[PDB]
Amino acid sequence: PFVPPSWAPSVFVPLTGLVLPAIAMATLFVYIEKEAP
Amino acid sequence: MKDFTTYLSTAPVIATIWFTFTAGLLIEINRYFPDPLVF
Amino acid sequence: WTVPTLNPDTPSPIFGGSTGGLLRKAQTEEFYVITWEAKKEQIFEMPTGGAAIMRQGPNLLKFGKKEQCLALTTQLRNKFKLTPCFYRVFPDGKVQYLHPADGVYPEKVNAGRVGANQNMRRIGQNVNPIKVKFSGRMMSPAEI
Amino acid sequence: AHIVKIYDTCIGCTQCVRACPLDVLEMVPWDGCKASQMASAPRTEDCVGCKRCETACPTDFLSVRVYLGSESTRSMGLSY
Amino acid sequence: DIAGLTPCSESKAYAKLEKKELKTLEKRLKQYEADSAPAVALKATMERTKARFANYAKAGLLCGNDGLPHLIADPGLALKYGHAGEVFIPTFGFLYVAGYIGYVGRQYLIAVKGEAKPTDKEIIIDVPLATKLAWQGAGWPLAAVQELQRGTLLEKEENITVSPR
Amino acid sequence: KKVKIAVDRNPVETSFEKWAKPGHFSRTLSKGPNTTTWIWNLHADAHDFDSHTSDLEEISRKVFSAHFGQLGIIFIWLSGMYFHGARFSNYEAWLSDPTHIKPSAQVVWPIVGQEILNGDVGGGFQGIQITSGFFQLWRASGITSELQLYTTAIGGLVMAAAMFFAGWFHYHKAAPKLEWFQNVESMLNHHLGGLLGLGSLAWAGHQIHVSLPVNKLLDAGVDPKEIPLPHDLLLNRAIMADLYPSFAKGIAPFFTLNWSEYSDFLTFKGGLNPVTGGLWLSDTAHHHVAIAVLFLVAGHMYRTNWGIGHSMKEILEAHRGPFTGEGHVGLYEILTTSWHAQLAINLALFGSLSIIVAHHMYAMPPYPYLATDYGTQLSLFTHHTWIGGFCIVGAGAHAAIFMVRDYDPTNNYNNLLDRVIRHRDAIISHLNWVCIFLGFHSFGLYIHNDTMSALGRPQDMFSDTAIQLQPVFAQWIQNTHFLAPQLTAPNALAATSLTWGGDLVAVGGKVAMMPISLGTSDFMVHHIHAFTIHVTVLILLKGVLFARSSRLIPDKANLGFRFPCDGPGRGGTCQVSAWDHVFLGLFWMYNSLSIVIFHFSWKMQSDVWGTVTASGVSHITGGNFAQSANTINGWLRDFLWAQSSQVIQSYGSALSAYGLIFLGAHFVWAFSLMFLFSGRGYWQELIESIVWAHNKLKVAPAIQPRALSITQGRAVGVAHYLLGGIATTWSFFLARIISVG
Amino acid sequence: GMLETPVTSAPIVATYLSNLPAYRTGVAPVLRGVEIGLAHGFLLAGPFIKLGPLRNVPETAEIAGSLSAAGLVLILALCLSIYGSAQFQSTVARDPLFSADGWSEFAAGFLVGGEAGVAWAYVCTQ
Amino acid sequence: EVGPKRGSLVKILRPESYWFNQVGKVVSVDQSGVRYPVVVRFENQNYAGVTTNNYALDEVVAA
Repeated sequence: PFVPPSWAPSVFVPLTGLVLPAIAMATLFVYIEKEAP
Repeated sequence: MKDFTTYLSTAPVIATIWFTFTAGLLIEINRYFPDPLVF
Repeated sequence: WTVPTLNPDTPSPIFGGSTGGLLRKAQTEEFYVITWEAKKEQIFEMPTGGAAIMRQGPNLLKFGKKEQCLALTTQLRNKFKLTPCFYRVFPDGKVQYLHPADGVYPEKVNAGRVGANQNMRRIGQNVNPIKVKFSGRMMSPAEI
Repeated sequence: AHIVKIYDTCIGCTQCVRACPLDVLEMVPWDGCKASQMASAPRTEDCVGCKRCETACPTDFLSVRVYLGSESTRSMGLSY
Repeated sequence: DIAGLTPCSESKAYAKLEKKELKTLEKRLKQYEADSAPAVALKATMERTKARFANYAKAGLLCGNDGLPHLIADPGLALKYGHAGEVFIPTFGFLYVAGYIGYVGRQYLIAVKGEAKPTDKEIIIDVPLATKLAWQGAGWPLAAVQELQRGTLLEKEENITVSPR
Repeated sequence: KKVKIAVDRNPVETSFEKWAKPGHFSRTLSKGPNTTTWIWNLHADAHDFDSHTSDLEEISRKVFSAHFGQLGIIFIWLSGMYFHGARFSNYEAWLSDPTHIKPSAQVVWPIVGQEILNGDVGGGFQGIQITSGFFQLWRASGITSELQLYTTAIGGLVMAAAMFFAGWFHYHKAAPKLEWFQNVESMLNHHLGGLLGLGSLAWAGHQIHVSLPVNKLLDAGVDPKEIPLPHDLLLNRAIMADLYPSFAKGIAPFFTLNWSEYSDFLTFKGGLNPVTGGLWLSDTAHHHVAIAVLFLVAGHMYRTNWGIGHSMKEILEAHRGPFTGEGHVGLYEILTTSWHAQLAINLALFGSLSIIVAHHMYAMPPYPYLATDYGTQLSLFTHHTWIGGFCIVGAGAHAAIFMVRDYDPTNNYNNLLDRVIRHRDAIISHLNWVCIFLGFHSFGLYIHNDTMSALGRPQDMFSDTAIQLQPVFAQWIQNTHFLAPQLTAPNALAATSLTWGGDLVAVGGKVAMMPISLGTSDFMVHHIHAFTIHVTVLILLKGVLFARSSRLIPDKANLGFRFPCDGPGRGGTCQVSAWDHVFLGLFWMYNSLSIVIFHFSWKMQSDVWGTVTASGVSHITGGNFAQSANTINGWLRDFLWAQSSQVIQSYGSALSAYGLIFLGAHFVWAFSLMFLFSGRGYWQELIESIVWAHNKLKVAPAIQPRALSITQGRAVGVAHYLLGGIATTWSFFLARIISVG
Repeated sequence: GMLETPVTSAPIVATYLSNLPAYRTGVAPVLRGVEIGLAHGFLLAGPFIKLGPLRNVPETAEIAGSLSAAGLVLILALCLSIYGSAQFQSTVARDPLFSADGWSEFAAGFLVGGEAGVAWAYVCTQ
Repeated sequence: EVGPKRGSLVKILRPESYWFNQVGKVVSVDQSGVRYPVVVRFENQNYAGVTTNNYALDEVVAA
């Protein structure tokens, strides 16, 4: 059927908008400032 | 008088006189021949 | 001629202070120290802003970059006809003499100087970038 | 660091050395011109790339060229 | 006729536009006297409008659905339906005056280039030489064709500076 | 020590020899042109007198003669205005009906169909409706016929001839010495007492003897032809005694200290004239009398040739505190030897004064039938505001020029200027922070309101109905000024203006002046103005303080005041000169003043200007400022889109020219973007290809064509940007205010 | 050299700055973080409570404001942790706060203190 | 005696030169073994404002 639940946007929109970008920005920020050995 | 004529021969004065003459000629042509669209 | 040694116990010109002085770079990376000899007390303009008074005799000053030291050197040489010299000081205490490197100003030719970065050809004789492509990194045809 | 190069068309007028604001260029003995001098760049690690030396060069084309390369604290002229 | 257009002498929108312009001018004139300066000026404008509309209709111009004259730029259609006065004759007229100006300027530059300080003559115009060249420029097409045929109009490639490619 | 007239006889011979040698004033330009750049340089250094020579005396003489030439140009312009009002205007007809006849003083010739611009302004006249307000000024002066305006035009031409003769005489025959120009004490004494005080006294005499009786009879309903001539009023005491009983006693009450007897023509009425809508001329006459006495007193303060008086050097040296080091030491020598420092101070105060004039002129209309002429009021406010802003930017430019050329560290060891340059980093950093804070707290409110309005949440906006930001300080000040005539101004019959509060004054069915209420939208636009002014100050101050050196380029003073850059080194040093700071300050001044005039136009058309009906006042826009000025969408739709209808549909009418300019101004402005976003290297290579095509046909000019310089490119771009934007606003304002006002 | 003024040289402001937890130089970094977090969460709970989108509805304005302040404290704790990871990677006395372990403990203490401050500010309004 | 005659007109053959394919007057020719002994003066200045330059023997042709 592939139909997502009714609560799917209420969970995926906040995820993709705040949780995933925060994790991506934190990991990318740590990677950019990492010093080479 | 020679220096004055040389000053009048400078680019801005010559351009001013020439453009005034050309503009006056076009204005007089449009005055005696109003609204010319085709030949 | 011999390379001079920095004297940290050298009087500095009379200056009331400013906000364009040294920053954290002087305490963590490096800074520069300029010294000169003045025949009399004279008011000069600081490269960081303001007017200072150089005293009669030795004068020492600190700057954040080499350009400030050379600007002060140019001002002292062209106006008061003095002969200043500067060094690069590291936080560990190391002092490195910078200008005039060989004791003679670079505008006048001096014996013993070995030419560096000199191409024995003209600009029009430089090769095309295709012959320099796929090198170790971004290289210009003038570098070869 | 920037790349500063001197070419054989230099006439040894010493104008580029006097115009350098960070003491990058100097004069060395030479035999290819009447002035018997040639410009040199032995302190390119302090070059900022202002290109004042190119402005002061009178030869056509220029005898001194500055190619902007890697950027560091000295090349960027940062006092902090 | 051409492109489905109609002559302005038979277009209803053309006469309607003329009536509209005369109506607004008459409406503005209705607020003044009969022997005053604004009345005379408005009457002169009305006569000029009537003469302009009659002259445009007499010229044989083609009007569209908007009642405005349309010009024909194709030489074949213009010469076949009597529209050469729109775009053909003014084309050659502009070409003559433009080439006149260009030829006079080129002659002045060539004349002052062989002097001691040509730049001085470029900033301070030599009025007698410029007037003589301006009067002599009437035969610019014949002189230009002769210069082109003799090979003196252009400069050789070896005498023109170029970039190092 | 001795103030006298020091003049050199025949220093420069009057001849036309140098007229034929362009660039003679400059040593570099006297050689002649080789490239086109020279031509531009010839005009870029024509008035740079300090660059031609280092002799202060020669520069001062050139400046003094140039001032005479400027005054001659101004006199020619004024004479032209009077001549146009006397021969091509409807002033005489407008005098009998100033509430219905539109002022017009320009007529166009009937050529190429341009006669449509001669609109029906009324009074049996056809012309262009003027907005300069000369009709109201002439009516206030008592002018009733075209003969008086024609005589004034002839007198203006005579004055212009005298100004030009004075400039020639002072440059070629009798040139003042340097010590004569350095008499700041004597010059200030004369300018305060003589010029200002005597001018105010003379104007007060004219107002008392001409403006007051003629305007009194005009307001009483007497025809201008029946009103006695000014000389008739000045010749017999019977007419003046009938109009003003105090004139029956002559000048006797003035000498016997019985000034209260002159209360019939020297009052403190305040408010506005209910017949004309302007200020009471008795109040203006009394104002000029008090101003004349005050300035005459102020003109006896400095020491010139006797023991009495003050020495400005001593006063400056005596002001020194523990927080400023030496103090004003060396400031007297700086202002008596540098023309750029004086120009900076004078331009700053002059621009500020022009802005103050615009505000005081709209708030307290001084001319009869001026407040009801909405077009004249809007045009006058906008024009004076723009002149003030331009002069302020020029002040910053000349302050930077002084710091680069005339600054000397040997005379500024520990003065105020030295300490300012010493902590310039702290000054600029704090000003930068306050600019960011103001920008966020001013623009973010509008963005928040736009977002909340678009999200369907009007209850979360910064408006009067929702969360409000009321200007309590301004409202308290307004109430204080409105209540002033009862407690803190016992002799004032009314308040200074009606903007504080009270009843409205209407003339000819149109609101001349009514109270102006301030709400949340006013608070937001005021903070927007404060933020824009702070950013303009930041750019100009940064360009002045960092003009000699900075942490990036320690030898900027050696590069001069106007230089393009210092190369692509140090990451890039593009636009480091003080000239570039002035170049950016011009854009910011344009932005600030544009928002200021936009706010003035919307506020006046929404809460002040409008018609008067039975039991109610209907405004031009219906009072939509308080509800729509809190969002950017409101400014774009209700103010820009709604009010631009008059200028876009003006074709086919007398205001069509405005519409044409409205389009032309959009062109020039966009044209500016070509010079501001590009560089001269591209244009130089394109010129190389065009030169190749010219060399092929042997039409290459001897003067080598070069692209405009980097500085010239920036100057051309900013000039076109300012011209296009200001002309766009001018066309929009004039067309809208003439069609609906 | 530098510019000295009474604002930056007064002994009263120097003592006030030295009394602050950040300039203690000798206490545990986790304690410093707890103190700073409490002092910040208490003031942070205010704006969300009195100006948030649910500020007019009763019995839930404080709940929403406290939850928003708690989320902000969590974001600030994550910012402190990434700052410590990207600042201390290699190499009076040296303050232990300016170290990888010291800053990590400081960030954890800030998180605990901030959440406790938010919870205390919520119950203080009841 | 090596090089063009003093005061004569020559054409510049240097491709990177501003005066490439242009005529300039010969000022002086160095008699030593320098790389560029010919000195050429031009009526039109370059972008740097210079009107003279040094060229080799094979970089100039009598034109």
